[PDB]
Amino acid sequence: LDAELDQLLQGHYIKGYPKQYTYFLEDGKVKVSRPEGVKIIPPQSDRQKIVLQAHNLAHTGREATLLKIANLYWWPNMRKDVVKQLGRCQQCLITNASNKASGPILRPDRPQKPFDKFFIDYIGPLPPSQGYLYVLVVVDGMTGFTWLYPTKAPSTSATVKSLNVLTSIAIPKVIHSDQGAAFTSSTFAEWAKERGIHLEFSTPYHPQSSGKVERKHSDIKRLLTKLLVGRPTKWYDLLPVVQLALNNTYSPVLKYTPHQLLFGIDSNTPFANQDTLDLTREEELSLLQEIRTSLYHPSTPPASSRSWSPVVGQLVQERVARPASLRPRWHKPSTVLKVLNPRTVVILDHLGNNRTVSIDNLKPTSHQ
Amino acid sequence: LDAELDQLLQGHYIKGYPKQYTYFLEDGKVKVSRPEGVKIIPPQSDRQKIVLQAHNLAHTGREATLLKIANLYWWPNMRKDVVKQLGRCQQCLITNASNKASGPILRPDRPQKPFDKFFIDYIGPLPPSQGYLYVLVVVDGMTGFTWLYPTKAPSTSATVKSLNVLTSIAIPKVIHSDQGAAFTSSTFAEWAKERGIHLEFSTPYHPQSSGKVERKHSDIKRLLTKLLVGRPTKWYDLLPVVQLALNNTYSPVLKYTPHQLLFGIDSNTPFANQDTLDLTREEELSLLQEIRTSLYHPSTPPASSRSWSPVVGQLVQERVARPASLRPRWHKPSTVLKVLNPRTVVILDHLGNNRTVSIDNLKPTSHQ
Amino acid sequence: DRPQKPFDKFFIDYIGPLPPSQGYLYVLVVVDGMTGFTWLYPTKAPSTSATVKSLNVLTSIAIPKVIHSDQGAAFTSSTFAEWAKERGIHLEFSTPYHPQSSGKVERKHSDIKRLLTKLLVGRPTKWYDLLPVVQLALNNTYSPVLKYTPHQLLFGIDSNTPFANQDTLDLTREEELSLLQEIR
Amino acid sequence: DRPQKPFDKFFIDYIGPLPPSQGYLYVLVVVDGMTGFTWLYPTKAPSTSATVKSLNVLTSIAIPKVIHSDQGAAFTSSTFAEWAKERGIHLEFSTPYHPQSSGKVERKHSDIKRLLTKLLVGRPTKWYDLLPVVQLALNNTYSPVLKYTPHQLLFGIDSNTPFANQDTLDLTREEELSLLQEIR
DNA sequence: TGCGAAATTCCATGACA
DNA sequence: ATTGTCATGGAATTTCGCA
DNA sequence: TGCGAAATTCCATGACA
DNA sequence: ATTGTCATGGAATTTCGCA
Ligand SMILES: CCN1C[C@H](C)n2c(c(O)c3c(=O)n(Cc4ccc(F)c(Cl)c4)nc(C(=O)NC)c32)C1=O
Ligand SMILES: CCN1C[C@H](C)n2c(c(O)c3c(=O)n(Cc4ccc(F)c(Cl)c4)nc(C(=O)NC)c32)C1=O
Ligand SMILES: [Mg+2]
Ligand SMILES: [Mg+2]
Ligand SMILES: [Mg+2]
Ligand SMILES: [Mg+2]
Ligand SMILES: [N+]
Ligand SMILES: [N+]
Ligand SMILES: [Zn+2]
Ligand SMILES: [Zn+2]
Repeated sequence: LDAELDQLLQGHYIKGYPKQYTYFLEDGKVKVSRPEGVKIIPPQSDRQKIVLQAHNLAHTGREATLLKIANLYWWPNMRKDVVKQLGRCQQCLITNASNKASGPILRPDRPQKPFDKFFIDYIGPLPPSQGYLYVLVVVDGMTGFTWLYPTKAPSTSATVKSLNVLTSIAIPKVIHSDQGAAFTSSTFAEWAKERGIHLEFSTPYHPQSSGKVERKHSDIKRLLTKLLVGRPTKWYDLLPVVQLALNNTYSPVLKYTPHQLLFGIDSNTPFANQDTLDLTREEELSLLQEIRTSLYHPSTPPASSRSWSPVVGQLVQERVARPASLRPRWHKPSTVLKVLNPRTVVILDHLGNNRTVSIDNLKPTSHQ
Repeated sequence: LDAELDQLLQGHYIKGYPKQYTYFLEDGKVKVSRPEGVKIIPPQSDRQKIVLQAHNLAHTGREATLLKIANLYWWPNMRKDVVKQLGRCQQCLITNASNKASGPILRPDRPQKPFDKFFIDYIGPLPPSQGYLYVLVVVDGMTGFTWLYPTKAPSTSATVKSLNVLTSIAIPKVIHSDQGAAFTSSTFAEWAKERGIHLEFSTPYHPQSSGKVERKHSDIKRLLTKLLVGRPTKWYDLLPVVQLALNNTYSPVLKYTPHQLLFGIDSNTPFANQDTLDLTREEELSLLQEIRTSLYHPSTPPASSRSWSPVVGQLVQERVARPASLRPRWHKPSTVLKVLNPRTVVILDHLGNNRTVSIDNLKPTSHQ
Repeated sequence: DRPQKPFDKFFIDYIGPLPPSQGYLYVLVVVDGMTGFTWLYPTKAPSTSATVKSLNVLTSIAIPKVIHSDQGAAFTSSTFAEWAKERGIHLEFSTPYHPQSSGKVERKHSDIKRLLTKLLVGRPTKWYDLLPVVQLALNNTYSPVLKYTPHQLLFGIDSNTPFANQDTLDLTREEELSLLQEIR
Repeated sequence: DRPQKPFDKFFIDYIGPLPPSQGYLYVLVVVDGMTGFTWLYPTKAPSTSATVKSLNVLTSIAIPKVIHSDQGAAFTSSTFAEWAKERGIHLEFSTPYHPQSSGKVERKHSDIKRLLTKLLVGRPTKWYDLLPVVQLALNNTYSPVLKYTPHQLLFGIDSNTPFANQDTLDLTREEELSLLQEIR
């Protein structure tokens, strides 16, 4: 503070203050003759209050805060004192946007067998049809085979009814879903435990995690659309036709229909493939097991130039899920406990609870 | 049809049908022994009905339609007949998504003088504050200087009141706005004509065109947010403070505040810049005219690898603006009349009206 | 002659009346010929309509080349014939009073009648909910003639519910006396 | 001594009572010293409150280093002093009964009184709407002493509304007899 | 005429419904 | 008959201070 | 052993609120 | 305590038919 600035006035050298400039007194304030003009050097004990005043004018970031300060003052390492404040402004940290991209997506292994993993999810509300408003969509991970059930609500009770009808055919090892109320209810958990089905949940508000079923929605709605052009939206009667149409549609990258991957042979549907007519069932099922293992699998894409990836103990912030008008889009900072994989982490929130969260719903808190 | 297939059976050569394969008759149908197995060759007169049946199963694109057909049939140039049908399926064309990117954005010249062009737009509804729900935002193109007016509605009448208060300071040559009802009303047109202001309109549903004002919204709301943290959302009293705070904030790329670009000198606000204290007003205004012409101007970014750019007479489709549930996202095909610039076109719609439209709200109709 | 495949032939048939269960009285029984896989649908009547409604659910999953039935009214109706023609399904009837299937189908069909009877005693009214577990049992039941369950023949994999407990399927002395009480 | 700049000094002052216009009776007059640029605000009273309300609109655009006024009550109040101190504005008063400004400001202030009077005759009640056009006129009016209008001094550019028609600003014989009718 | 560190500039990211 | 924009905050690059 | 054209594969784009 | 996906339709590349 006032000590440092005395030594300086009487020609002595202090670290940080370059000796080739003339430091004087005027109007009771230590000044200096810089290329840009003459600036005041406030005492160290003053500098924090100055930065804070500058930053608070509009809650500006680094440079815009610096430019205000530099109008009146100079001292060594100004930006370090600016950055220090930005890291401590709660309002800026919970309001500003991130400018770092997530690391590249994972492409999880295709489940190995039909019925290993089910991906489920609701679409809706749709326009009322026969008193129905939603659709339960179930997608077998390995085959893409899809089951569609109309419901009046995205409820547990309607999910149970529907899954009882489906599980009649086979029971799956795992059912993966998002955290919609229907799937997280204890009534649902009991229903699963009863049947030896393990429930797996997506990180919250991250539908890419349910990507397998999510992507099917687009085809479902797209086909419903084409069929209903010029007519009123009576979709209920179409669900069966849609289901069947899709399950028997070829995926150009795979060269198989989801039905084919499920059964190894077309049923009595138009343009059914006849390539295995001369094989025994057993020969057919052998060639099927072969097809199932040699299906195309996409690899992780290249990282973008400015991606970040989580480290244990790092300060990070969770995205607010449904932010109200004029309210911050980010939660207070939290700490990374475990890095489950490069795109998933467990955080301790300040409350402090443990939460498993997608990297996409995080930013690394700025300025350390 | 039946003619062609006769010549073929008796060993003769027909163009398209490779001579090294054995073409026979069986079950009253012309067949062929292909590497993949034995396929039927339907008569030309049948082929269209076959393609249509295949395509209609799920309204599939090229390859997935081909794969069904290839299960039972072979004939020369199958995909040409497949593509022909896809180009004539009204349902597919108005429903499917584009897979071509727009060409790279234009970066229009910064208006040359304060008051050359005004960009305006509403934000809202916001939470009620003092009975107010919207904000009129006015941004001078050259300076970024911003005026904020609270309103009860995004109406012409409130736009007029507000602009009468502002135009008290100066009249602008042009006012650019989107096509919100408030700005397109004849009452508004009269108000402009009366004052020699020319109204310029954004292509519909393309807020990038109002980018100058749009971008200011984000700063406005962001600052309102930081200020209202932990308090109820009483924003009305803050508009003046926000306006002032922003207009005097430095843009790091420009190194000037919008106020500075407007006036050439800071007013009595904190950290005011004192660099021109020794210049006369006239000397100051001279250095200002200099600053105004040498401001950074960004250039058009590189095109993405799969962009398209409009050509006169091309079939294109306009995006449906507010598509209802299960209804096509695209209008029927229309024709490009004029190419106003590489990112803007005039189209004849089928009704047929003339419409000036953003390239971003278009796709080039597929399959010609 | 090409080897037998799934979806080559569905054997369909009705079972009932039964004691009312959630207002349902019959069961449409569908058995795949080649695999012995079995679908069950509860109906309120053995009518062409309930049959069409039911097979509409099944045929949105898999379509048979041939449906085979006896000459029950529901199956011989001209409505049911139209339905089948619309779908390119060939209909096949066994001669009156002389029902032929296959050994596999006759045996399966017996297991169903026996398995139902076992669980409908002590709770003759709660079968509607049991249908899912009946089918799972039936389809994960080991075949003497082939080495494989119907599940394995349909999907080419082991099931996640192996019914490794082959059951009595016989009535105990407790259940025999209780069933002769219900008839009373 | 450093040269005079915009925002160095705002000369503020009230004009009225006037005939009611949309319930307004006065005009707060703000003139920039250096440029001669003029802001007008309609008020319902020459009170500290209406003054603060008004200058709050102005000071969200530009803040003066010095406000100069006469010793009107509104400006000498201790509320008004607090307001000014909050904003780092130095207050300046002219001695009682001896109002000093500058030549530029006195002349401008005269043009306002004269220009208002000209348009308030024949429509003494519709001035509220005219304020915008009054200011445009005043700020795009050529200065004899400098080569430039206030607009040009404030912004460093030509205006898009040049008032190239210098006006009589004098009352015609028609308006003189009509104004002496309104007083009656 | 070259070092280490501070200052400045670069620029991808995201958000204006 | 028109057209994206620009705060942000680590990284890259340039300039500074000193020799 | 090399040509022109057809077939197949590649893969960016967009959309599942 | 978990994780994107895949139809689409021009362009790029490979294979085909023939010599
Ligand atoms: C309440 C439980 N819950 C949480 C959120 C509401 N959610 C749920 C969904 O099913 C979806 C959904 O399908 N999409 C559409 C979408 C958008 C981008 C994509 F990449 C993909 Cl794959 C899908 N979005 C959301 C969402 O998170 N919006 C912000 C969503 C859900 O059930
Ligand atoms: C009714 C007249 N009308 C038409 C549409 C409704 N619109 C109007 C607006 O002011 C906005 C707006 O601010 N944003 C936010 C936004 C989104 C992406 C961007 F790049 C940018 Cl720059 C801005 N979006 C839309 C819109 O078109 N949503 C689909 C929008 C408007 O007034
Ligand atoms: Mg969901
Ligand atoms: Mg979803
Ligand atoms: Mg708008
Ligand atoms: Mg907008
Ligand atoms: N995995
Ligand atoms: N331009
Ligand atoms: Zn802040
Ligand atoms: Zn189609």
